[PDB]
Amino acid sequence: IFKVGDTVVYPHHGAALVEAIETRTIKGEQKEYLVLKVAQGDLTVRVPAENAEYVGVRDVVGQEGLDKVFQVLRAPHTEEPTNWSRRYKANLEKLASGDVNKVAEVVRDLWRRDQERGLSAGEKRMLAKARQILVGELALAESTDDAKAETILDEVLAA
DNA sequence: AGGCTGGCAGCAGAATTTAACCGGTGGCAGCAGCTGACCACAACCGATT
Repeated sequence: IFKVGDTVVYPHHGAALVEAIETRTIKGEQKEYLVLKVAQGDLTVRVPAENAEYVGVRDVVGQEGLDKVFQVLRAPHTEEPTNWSRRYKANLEKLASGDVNKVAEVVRDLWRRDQERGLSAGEKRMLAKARQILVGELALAESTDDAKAETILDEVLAA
């Protein structure tokens, strides 16, 4: 499926350019690896081509995905558990899934709650992580000028 | 049939992994609103030599 030069999305790290395809040997068989150059912390990720779907690597979403995530990002009736730990584990396991809709849900919930009160060290760190990978995936989805994409996200969040 | 005493050997002391809400209360700290006494410059007196 994957080709050299494709821009795929890794689950917990956001965008990833597939820059080469290695052919390393483990247990005497040439399981080909693909190397991904993510840029969040400048790490090179190597995965087999077989377990790409098992680890859940995923192509970027289309314009139906864009209107779907904007539709879910502008939606009310988002009642949350009042317990701080329950809420934290809930949106952490939403963030770790790798779905654009779930990441947009986490950034809209924490954005409205930060606009309300301003939460915490851990939740501001989580909102920064989630919003930066959502901005990176959006800029990958439309080739649309990083930090101007941030202004786009701020505008569609503030509405 | 057992037992309690002799060297005997070993040991101790002394010297030179992760965080966050929520309630509620006492202390702080600053500031008009009186002060209520303090301070003072100046002027006005009470006999008295």
